[PDB]
Amino acid sequence: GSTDGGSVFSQLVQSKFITLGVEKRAKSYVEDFSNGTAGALCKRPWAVVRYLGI
Amino acid sequence: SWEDQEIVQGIVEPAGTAVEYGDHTNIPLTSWNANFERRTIVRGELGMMVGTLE
Repeated sequence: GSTDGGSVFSQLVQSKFITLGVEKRAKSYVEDFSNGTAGALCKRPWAVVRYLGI
Repeated sequence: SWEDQEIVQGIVEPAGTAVEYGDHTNIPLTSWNANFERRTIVRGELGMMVGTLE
């Protein structure tokens, strides 16, 4: 009876890879990159069964 | 120029010593200082007078 889509498990990834920037110095240079992720979302915990010790 | 008073000569003493190179070692820097000397200008004058009969 829902209206969301029924996705029991999802991985919300904002961005896999961003090139934040590059800084040039006299003797060296630096680069920085970043990523974003909101972890995993479970909408229906009743639809998951976990066993440990198999 | 003829209608001047002083001649100025500048002397620049530089400064700086090299160090061993290293990628992350801090950069040595060179510098300079300046001194000046002034000498007064002297103007000499000489003329002539000529007559027609002469």
